[PDB]
Amino acid sequence: ESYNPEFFLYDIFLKFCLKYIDGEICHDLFLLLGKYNILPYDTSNDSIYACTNIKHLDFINPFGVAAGFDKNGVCIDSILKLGFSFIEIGTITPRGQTGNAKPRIFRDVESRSIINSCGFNNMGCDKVTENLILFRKRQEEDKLLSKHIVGVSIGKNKDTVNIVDDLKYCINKIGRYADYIAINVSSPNTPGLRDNQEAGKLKNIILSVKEEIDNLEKNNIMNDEFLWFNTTKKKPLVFVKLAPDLNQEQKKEIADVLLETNIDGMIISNTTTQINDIKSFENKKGGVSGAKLKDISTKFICEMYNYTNKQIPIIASGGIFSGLDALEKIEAGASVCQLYSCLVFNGMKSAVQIKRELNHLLYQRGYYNLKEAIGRKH
Ligand SMILES: Cc1cc2nc3c(=O)[nH]c(=O)nc-3n(C[C@H](O)[C@H](O)[C@H](O)COP(=O)(O)O)c2cc1C
Ligand SMILES: Cc1c(C2(c3ccc(C(F)(F)F)nc3)CC2)c[nH]c1C(=O)N[C@H](C)c1nc[nH]n1
Ligand SMILES: O=C(O)c1cc(=O)[nH]c(=O)[nH]1
Ligand SMILES: [Mg+2]
Repeated sequence: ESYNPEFFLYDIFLKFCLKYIDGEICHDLFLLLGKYNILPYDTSNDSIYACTNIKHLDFINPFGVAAGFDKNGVCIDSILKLGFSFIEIGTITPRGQTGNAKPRIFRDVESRSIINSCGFNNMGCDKVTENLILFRKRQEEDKLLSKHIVGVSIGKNKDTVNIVDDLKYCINKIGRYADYIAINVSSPNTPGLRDNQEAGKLKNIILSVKEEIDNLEKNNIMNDEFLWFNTTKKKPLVFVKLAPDLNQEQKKEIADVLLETNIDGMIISNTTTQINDIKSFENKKGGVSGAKLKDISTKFICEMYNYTNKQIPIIASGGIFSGLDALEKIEAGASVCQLYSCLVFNGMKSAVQIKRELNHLLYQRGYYNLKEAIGRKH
């Protein structure tokens, strides 16, 4: 009973938390339950007809946890065991950062929306790398986790002048333990970060990251210890996470760069600064997540799927709460889905519930498997 993510008490506690308890306190308590391995867990074998892949990344189901949920990689095992196929830890920076001043996170239950001005609070690449190493050693001994995927989102310290120096630092420390690297050029809460989405700068960033990963492989290929201590046993793939607050010319220029640099995937999208209809967020700063971002980010998937001529796989992030939401992202062009706000508002049952809803929908719509639906809207 207690172990079951749908155990009736979780929804009762969650409704109480969302009404009376500060958002960051709720999150810290979630993390503490995860640290002491007392979160519920999903005991289901996932349907093989809902598996999916990006390149050699073989996802056991299409639902992962988005970056920012476990910034320091302290809760990996327990979050995955809720029923998710992967998690993106981070965003990490070379040096630790406490972030912007609190309160900096606010929820609106009515609209299932969040606004945050966190500012890349994390313990720093060195410490997070130790946390990921601990997970990778537990995984090596637990066959229950051997196929789960862990990506690492990397960014810059607030005061760093050249973003690439920070990106290279992170690759050389944590890259060997990552199944993929996500380049974060889209947070709205680090001044100047989003300027790096300009095509010229983005191109140099992508080529520099790819070159640093390639040098990691070259210089350690005949080491006694195998270099890739991750799930794939291969060098990490490289993804870029994009902001939805771009004009059509910027989107097109970005897509051209993604085609020329052979990026492995794009994460569409980060939070938006263009929603101001949420009364309770008036005179609050930061990016908005959740239901009000669904349509914006789904339209953005369709745009980039077409601008890249379907050659760049897509990871969907933005207002996914239901199996219908997930199928809309997939038919729009996405190969896999990331959740954040769904976890906040639906709680422990999030993965069990959305996986069941998507499966039934694949049945109803007549698909043989999930891959058949990718980009079918087009
Ligand atoms: C409190 C909070 C912190 C986040 N931190 C990060 C982060 O560090 N890196 C990142 O790439 N995205 C971060 N995000 C964005 C999420 O990963 C996700 O893209 C966004 O919330 C949209 O998905 P959703 O509508 O399902 O919440 C954060 C979001 C929230 C709400
Ligand atoms: C509500 C919630 C949760 C859940 C939770 C938390 C606590 C408990 C309980 F055991 F205490 F009852 N149950 C569920 C749904 C699983 C995790 N995080 C949050 C949350 O608000 N996070 C905000 C947006 C945040 N703050 C920093 N980064 N993000
Ligand atoms: O740490 C943050 O403030 C943050 C980063 C990010 O990429 N997205 C976001 O909404 N917040
Ligand atoms: Mg460090």
